[PDB]
Amino acid sequence: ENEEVLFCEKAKLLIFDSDTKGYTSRGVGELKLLRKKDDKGKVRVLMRSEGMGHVLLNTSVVKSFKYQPIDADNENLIKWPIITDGKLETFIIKVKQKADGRRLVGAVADAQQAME
Repeated sequence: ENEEVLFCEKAKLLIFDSDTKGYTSRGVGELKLLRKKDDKGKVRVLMRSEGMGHVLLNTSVVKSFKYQPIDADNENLIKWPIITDGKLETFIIKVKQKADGRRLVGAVADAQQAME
């Protein structure tokens, strides 16, 4: 494969449930930030579930988007803006530790700067 791993950690994906009126876990798995070794403008996240082993998330990092924590009390919960068709949604990526969340945010921001 033609991709380097910029970040790799256990994560949970949460997505807003219009019925529940709140965020619900869509699965737990290994989250990787991946960049094409040949093209620094090609950056994506790929998250594969534990157990079932299916793709929970496969989406490009968007230069125009901020990938930032929920707030200062929730550094381990990263807002992940995404266009799911028609509309801007915010998914949440939850990692176990605050430090992991800062790592994720740092690595996405660093990746975005190199995309320019």
